[PDB]
Amino acid sequence: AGVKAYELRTKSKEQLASQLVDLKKELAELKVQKLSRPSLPKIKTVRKSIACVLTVINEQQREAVRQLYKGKKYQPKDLRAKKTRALRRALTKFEASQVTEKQRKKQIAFPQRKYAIKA
Amino acid sequence: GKGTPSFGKRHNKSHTLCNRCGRRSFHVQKKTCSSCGYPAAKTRSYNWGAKAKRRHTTGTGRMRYLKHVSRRFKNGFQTGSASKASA
Amino acid sequence: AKQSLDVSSDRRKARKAYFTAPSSQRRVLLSAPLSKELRAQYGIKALPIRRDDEVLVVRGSKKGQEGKISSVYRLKFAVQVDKVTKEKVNGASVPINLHPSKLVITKLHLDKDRKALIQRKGGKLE
Amino acid sequence: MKKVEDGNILVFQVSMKANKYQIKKAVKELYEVDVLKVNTLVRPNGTKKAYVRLTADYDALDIANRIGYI
Amino acid sequence: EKAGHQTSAESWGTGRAVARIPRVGGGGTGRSGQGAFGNMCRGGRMFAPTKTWRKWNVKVNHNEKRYATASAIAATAVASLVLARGHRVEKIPEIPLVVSTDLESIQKTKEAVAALKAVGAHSDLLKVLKSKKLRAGKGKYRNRRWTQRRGPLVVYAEDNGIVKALRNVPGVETANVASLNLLQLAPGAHLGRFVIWTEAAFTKLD
Amino acid sequence: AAQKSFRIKQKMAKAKKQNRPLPQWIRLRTNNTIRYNAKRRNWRRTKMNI
RNA sequence: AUAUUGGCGAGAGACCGAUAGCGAACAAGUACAGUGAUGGAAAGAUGAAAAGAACUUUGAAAAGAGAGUGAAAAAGUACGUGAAAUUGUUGAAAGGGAAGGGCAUUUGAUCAGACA
RNA sequence: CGUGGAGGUCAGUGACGAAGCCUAGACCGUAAGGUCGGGUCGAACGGCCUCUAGUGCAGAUCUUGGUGGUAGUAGCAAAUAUUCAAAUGAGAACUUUGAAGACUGAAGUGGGGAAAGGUUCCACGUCAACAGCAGUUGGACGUGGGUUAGUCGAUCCUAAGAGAUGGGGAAGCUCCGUUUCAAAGGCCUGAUUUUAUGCAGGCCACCAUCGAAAGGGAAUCCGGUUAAGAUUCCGGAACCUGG
RNA sequence: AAACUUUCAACAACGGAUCUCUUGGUUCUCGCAUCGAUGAAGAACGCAGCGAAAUGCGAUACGUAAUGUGAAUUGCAGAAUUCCGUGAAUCAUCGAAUCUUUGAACGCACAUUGCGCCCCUUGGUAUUCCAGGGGGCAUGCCUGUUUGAGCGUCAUUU
Ligand SMILES: [Mg+2]
Ligand SMILES: [Mg+2]
Ligand SMILES: [Mg+2]
Ligand SMILES: [Mg+2]
Ligand SMILES: [Mg+2]
Ligand SMILES: [Mg+2]
Ligand SMILES: [Mg+2]
Ligand SMILES: [Mg+2]
Ligand SMILES: [Mg+2]
Ligand SMILES: [Mg+2]
Ligand SMILES: [Mg+2]
Ligand SMILES: [Mg+2]
Ligand SMILES: [Mg+2]
Ligand SMILES: [Mg+2]
Ligand SMILES: [Mg+2]
Ligand SMILES: [Mg+2]
Ligand SMILES: [Mg+2]
Ligand SMILES: [Mg+2]
Ligand SMILES: [Mg+2]
Ligand SMILES: [Mg+2]
Ligand SMILES: [Mg+2]
Ligand SMILES: [Mg+2]
Ligand SMILES: [Mg+2]
Ligand SMILES: [Mg+2]
Ligand SMILES: [Mg+2]
Ligand SMILES: [Mg+2]
Ligand SMILES: [Mg+2]
Ligand SMILES: [Mg+2]
Ligand SMILES: [Mg+2]
Ligand SMILES: [Mg+2]
Ligand SMILES: [Mg+2]
Ligand SMILES: [Mg+2]
Ligand SMILES: [Mg+2]
Ligand SMILES: [Mg+2]
Ligand SMILES: [Mg+2]
Ligand SMILES: [Mg+2]
Ligand SMILES: [Mg+2]
Ligand SMILES: [Mg+2]
Ligand SMILES: [Mg+2]
Ligand SMILES: [Mg+2]
Ligand SMILES: [Mg+2]
Ligand SMILES: [Mg+2]
Ligand SMILES: [Mg+2]
Ligand SMILES: [Mg+2]
Ligand SMILES: [Mg+2]
Ligand SMILES: [Mg+2]
Ligand SMILES: [Mg+2]
Ligand SMILES: [Mg+2]
Ligand SMILES: [Mg+2]
Ligand SMILES: [Mg+2]
Ligand SMILES: [Mg+2]
Ligand SMILES: [Mg+2]
Ligand SMILES: [Mg+2]
Ligand SMILES: [Mg+2]
Ligand SMILES: [Mg+2]
Ligand SMILES: [Mg+2]
Ligand SMILES: [Mg+2]
Ligand SMILES: [Mg+2]
Ligand SMILES: [Mg+2]
Ligand SMILES: [Mg+2]
Ligand SMILES: [Mg+2]
Ligand SMILES: [Mg+2]
Ligand SMILES: [Mg+2]
Ligand SMILES: [Mg+2]
Ligand SMILES: [Mg+2]
Ligand SMILES: [Mg+2]
Ligand SMILES: [Mg+2]
Ligand SMILES: [Mg+2]
Ligand SMILES: [Mg+2]
Ligand SMILES: [Mg+2]
Ligand SMILES: [Mg+2]
Ligand SMILES: [Mg+2]
Ligand SMILES: [Mg+2]
Ligand SMILES: [Mg+2]
Ligand SMILES: [Mg+2]
Ligand SMILES: [Mg+2]
Ligand SMILES: [Mg+2]
Ligand SMILES: [Mg+2]
Ligand SMILES: [Mg+2]
Ligand SMILES: [Mg+2]
Ligand SMILES: [Mg+2]
Ligand SMILES: [Mg+2]
Ligand SMILES: [Mg+2]
Ligand SMILES: [Mg+2]
Ligand SMILES: [Mg+2]
Ligand SMILES: [Mg+2]
Ligand SMILES: [Mg+2]
Ligand SMILES: [Mg+2]
Ligand SMILES: [Mg+2]
Ligand SMILES: [Mg+2]
Ligand SMILES: [Mg+2]
Ligand SMILES: [Mg+2]
Ligand SMILES: [Mg+2]
Ligand SMILES: [Mg+2]
Ligand SMILES: [Mg+2]
Ligand SMILES: [Zn+2]
Repeated sequence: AGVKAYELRTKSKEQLASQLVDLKKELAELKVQKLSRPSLPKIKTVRKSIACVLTVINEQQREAVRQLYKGKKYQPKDLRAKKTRALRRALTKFEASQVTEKQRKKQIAFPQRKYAIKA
Repeated sequence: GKGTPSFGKRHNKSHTLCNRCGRRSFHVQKKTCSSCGYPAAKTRSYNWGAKAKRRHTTGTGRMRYLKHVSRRFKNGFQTGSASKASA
Repeated sequence: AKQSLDVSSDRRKARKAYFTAPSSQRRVLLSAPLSKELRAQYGIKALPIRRDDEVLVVRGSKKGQEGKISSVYRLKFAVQVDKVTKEKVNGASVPINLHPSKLVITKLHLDKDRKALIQRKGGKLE
Repeated sequence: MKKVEDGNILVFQVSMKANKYQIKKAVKELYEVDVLKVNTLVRPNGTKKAYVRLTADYDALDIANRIGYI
Repeated sequence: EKAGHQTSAESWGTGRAVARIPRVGGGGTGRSGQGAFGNMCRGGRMFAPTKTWRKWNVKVNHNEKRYATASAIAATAVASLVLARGHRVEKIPEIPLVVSTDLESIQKTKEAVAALKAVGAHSDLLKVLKSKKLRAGKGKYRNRRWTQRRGPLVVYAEDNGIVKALRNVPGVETANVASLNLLQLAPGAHLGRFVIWTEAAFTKLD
Repeated sequence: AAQKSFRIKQKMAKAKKQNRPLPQWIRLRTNNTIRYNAKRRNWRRTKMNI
């Protein structure tokens, strides 16, 4: 079998915690079983299952924090865009489009005109 | 006696394992690696030792993170998730 | 001749890309032509072979024989037909590996998706 | 196995990251048992062994085919 | 430029009963002690390693250049030459073989072949096609796998589809009169290409 | 060296595990080309240098 | 507009073709050496397909002899072709302190052509 | 004359056998070489006009690989020494057991350890290679098992010495200095009865840290037990440190 | 006359030339601009039903999530519920995560899996001792906040 994420996501926080325990007891048992038996590939699907459950539990807690920090100066560094270290400290579009009172006046009064040769 | 009868007395490491490069060039009494230069912040290497540099530059290891920067660049460092379609 | 600047005639590059093509790529490389009948049926020339399909070998020693494809052995660029086998001397039997460019498809296995693929190439279906 | 029969001892391979307290608490919580004392050692395959002596009220043999091995 | 030389090998000097090429140092590997650098050495640098700044192109005086192409154009008349050159032109009406300007407008391959056929190119087309061979070289390893002859060369004054209706047929080439090229007029420097001229093109010549 | 660091014991253990013949089932894999373990070490033919 | 033996992505060659070409076409900066800085190899090819030799027989076994597979075992995981040095057998010949060589003919063995 | 590669041409040769290799068989050429037959082989290749070069080997104490004669030759002769029988095994000078003869002679060929090694320990199986005769034996090969601590060590302390820090040199990699030209810190309890720890005393100015498995140092002993661990497990009897 | 030696041939050895091959190398050319304290490059040790390596990955360990495809993976075993389907795969893509011990490497050390401090929490009769779980404490520099120092210095008390 193997648990599906899209089904995990409908469960409660505490349902997921419990299925995590359930799978852990499962795994423990299987490993006893394994050392009395020529093979045990069933075991693979349950450690994969634990993976997925944790993945899902983690998703939801992150997604929780993410929103209760939405629209704030300052939110934890690991919900901040990764991007690149350079990219991260490049001037913003604002501080970059910045233009001098004097020069904005200039741009307005004498901007590159559209013209054409011919007649 | 300078030959083999004196080779019998070789039972003490001048160098052990170097935490930073694992190489067994950590000089005990000097407390510094003869290969990678640890614990100097910078990493030992020299322009007259190109074969040396080759043996250790980026790419001779996992590139656990640099691996993926290309793909990330190509998709314009996108964020969010992908949506869905059909069939 | 080639005309796009993004296509290579280079032999070496071709042979690499064949032999190291990912599984998904091999699916398409392993197409078989439809039978004369199915081609009129569906107005379509050829299809990526797929498992429970029904097939007629039309080249080589096993030319003439037919069956259900029982593996698409992608790893091997090969296809096995449940009904086309070598019986070795120790009585055991063993599949022959056949190439889909050397089969012909006589009965498709249909999906929503199979049907969708056919409509996508502008075919028609029964 | 013999230590189970004769020494009322359970042998577990255990986390390298775990100490005697943590082994004792886990065996306690995972098996309902009471622990007298816990010897440990590092195996030469780089894994850790716990010799876990149960108190005289528990019978490790019974307890070993509760967990399910023989 | 570094090949041969990625060693710190030294000569051993004389007095060791052994040739004085440099020899790789250290030990425990069997490379140790071996001839280094020299051109007679396994793994040596070659003698006079080739260099990119060799002269690859050649200047030819523009005028001498034209003298040549003119000479070549002249010889596409002269049936003996065209015959001697390969080219199956016994069954053609006349040389220079000039066909109607209507040619430049043909869009379709199959139609192009038909015209070429009618005007006399049949055997020559067949000589290509009959002549495909695997190249004897290692050339075969190197994007030069097949071989074949050279078919007719169709000159036109204005491409209205003709260059694409002919591009897929073996050995047939097309040229604009404005250009015209020595490599195509006298393949392998042998005079006498079979040239099929459109009228338009034929009179632009002057 | 009869009374060792964990670090050394750890390396030693990683070396014990690596000391086995080739797992024969590998020989039978499609396109498999490994005949034999070509990296087998022996305490009395090649020293670890730690 | 300029640079670019690094990085990512591409298209090519009158380039090399496994002692060549990068040191590395392969579990190659590996194996191995060195206290250390460093040094640093060898090594590709059964067949279309393992069809990788059931079975009998000799043998302690490895194997051999049969059989069998295969277009071919004159392809048997020592594997395409399989030179030379050097070796075994078989056949022919010579040989009183070397052998080989030149001009010439006898003898033996062998062979082309030309005749009608 | 001959080789690798390139443009042209002969609609050249070829799985009905290309190329290569072998052949005291044939033929052309003064010669470089060229041609054919037969055998082997298995996928490509050649004539002619041109283009091009990493283009021709007997030598270089040439490079790499391979191979001889030497030669079944030198040799396998230090450390006193071996012997009978049985058992096992296809096979026994060499394995196991019994017997005998000896040796090391407690300054050991005994019983343990430090450095170093790293599984060699132990069991079962077992002989292709390895142990310069052998092999049924092994430190070999295959598969497994095995190293148990409040008290034994490490950990703590300081030694020669190493080495951060305020600083001072040095283009700089970094060099100097170690309590130094530094505003260098933490304890005891009292103050709280909004309460949890702010201030009230007085001290103390000691100013890193690494550096000993033989120096310094809190505390464990006997009996039993394993194929292989034991001052570590079991039995019993203690002791130290914190709380 | 054998043997022996030598020459030639055939078959059989030894050896790996030659021929044919080529997922490699070499060189040219064109397009592009993206490592790291948001912990990089590099190291160490681990992870598979049955792996020593190479390749991949991190106790969620040859992988988790997402998306596209549309039925494999395959050496054996395997599940069997996955085949007109929120769905096979050692598939492709990749935007979400997990990411041991380390490394500029950051509580102090480090030939040690060595040794502190702070906070929240749990258990042991516990603000103080012990143990478990989580979260923290490097350096230089900038802007700012706060608490301060100096008869450096201004005013203001009565
Ligand atoms: Mg899955
Ligand atoms: Mg930020
Ligand atoms: Mg030495
Ligand atoms: Mg020293
Ligand atoms: Mg220093
Ligand atoms: Mg450092
Ligand atoms: Mg297209
Ligand atoms: Mg298609
Ligand atoms: Mg195939
Ligand atoms: Mg009992
Ligand atoms: Mg212990
Ligand atoms: Mg040079
Ligand atoms: Mg000599
Ligand atoms: Mg070279
Ligand atoms: Mg050739
Ligand atoms: Mg040709
Ligand atoms: Mg030794
Ligand atoms: Mg050595
Ligand atoms: Mg470049
Ligand atoms: Mg180009
Ligand atoms: Mg090479
Ligand atoms: Mg060459
Ligand atoms: Mg090489
Ligand atoms: Mg290859
Ligand atoms: Mg090797
Ligand atoms: Mg081959
Ligand atoms: Mg070969
Ligand atoms: Mg093959
Ligand atoms: Mg036989
Ligand atoms: Mg043959
Ligand atoms: Mg063969
Ligand atoms: Mg065989
Ligand atoms: Mg052969
Ligand atoms: Mg004779
Ligand atoms: Mg004569
Ligand atoms: Mg010539
Ligand atoms: Mg040539
Ligand atoms: Mg060449
Ligand atoms: Mg001869
Ligand atoms: Mg003749
Ligand atoms: Mg023949
Ligand atoms: Mg032939
Ligand atoms: Mg072939
Ligand atoms: Mg020429
Ligand atoms: Mg030369
Ligand atoms: Mg010569
Ligand atoms: Mg020579
Ligand atoms: Mg010579
Ligand atoms: Mg000479
Ligand atoms: Mg020579
Ligand atoms: Mg030699
Ligand atoms: Mg002998
Ligand atoms: Mg002798
Ligand atoms: Mg002697
Ligand atoms: Mg004896
Ligand atoms: Mg005596
Ligand atoms: Mg005596
Ligand atoms: Mg005495
Ligand atoms: Mg002795
Ligand atoms: Mg001992
Ligand atoms: Mg040892
Ligand atoms: Mg033993
Ligand atoms: Mg033997
Ligand atoms: Mg030995
Ligand atoms: Mg021997
Ligand atoms: Mg022997
Ligand atoms: Mg063993
Ligand atoms: Mg073992
Ligand atoms: Mg003590
Ligand atoms: Mg301690
Ligand atoms: Mg200093
Ligand atoms: Mg200390
Ligand atoms: Mg001490
Ligand atoms: Mg001491
Ligand atoms: Mg005892
Ligand atoms: Mg025991
Ligand atoms: Mg003992
Ligand atoms: Mg006791
Ligand atoms: Mg008591
Ligand atoms: Mg007390
Ligand atoms: Mg012969
Ligand atoms: Mg070759
Ligand atoms: Mg081939
Ligand atoms: Mg290339
Ligand atoms: Mg280009
Ligand atoms: Mg580096
Ligand atoms: Mg794998
Ligand atoms: Mg699997
Ligand atoms: Mg979907
Ligand atoms: Mg994938
Ligand atoms: Mg985790
Ligand atoms: Mg630090
Ligand atoms: Mg730590
Ligand atoms: Mg913590
Ligand atoms: Mg400030
Ligand atoms: Zn280092």
